[PDB]
Amino acid sequence: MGSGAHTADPEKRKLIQQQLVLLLHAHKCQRREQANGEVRQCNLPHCRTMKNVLNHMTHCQSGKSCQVAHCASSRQIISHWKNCTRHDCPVCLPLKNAGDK
Amino acid sequence: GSGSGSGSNVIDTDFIDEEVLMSLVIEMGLDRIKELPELWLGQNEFDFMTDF
Ligand SMILES: [Zn+2]
Ligand SMILES: [Zn+2]
Ligand SMILES: [Zn+2]
Repeated sequence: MGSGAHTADPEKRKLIQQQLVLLLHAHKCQRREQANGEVRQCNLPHCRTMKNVLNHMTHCQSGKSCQVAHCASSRQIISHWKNCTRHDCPVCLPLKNAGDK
Repeated sequence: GSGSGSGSNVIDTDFIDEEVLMSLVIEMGLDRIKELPELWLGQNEFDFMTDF
């Protein structure tokens, strides 16, 4: 497998916001199929990975203790975005605005 | 009576449109990624994502 990056890099925070989008889309993208029983072709194939994560998160019983691929990240990430509120948080706030760009 | 403390990844994106972020995905290049970087508690100014 290979190890040597459990803390990741600082640029990850930046990727967190971007990733959140892939995890954000993948979220409603993964619920649009299971909530209708059928699935439809998606524009960006990048959501695929997340679909395997969001699905794994269902099999993920450790969540914050799991380290499967992005599991801990998808759980840790969505976590921040879930508990995060107010303050100098340019993640959920702006993404919640969508006023311009 | 039916209390509740947490559901399952509620997130604040249940109001967002999958079309909006879509345009943002192409604009940044989220739909053309070849290598998905790792996301682990790196920086110190974002340690708030612990939730421990
Ligand atoms: Zn998708
Ligand atoms: Zn897991
Ligand atoms: Zn946030």
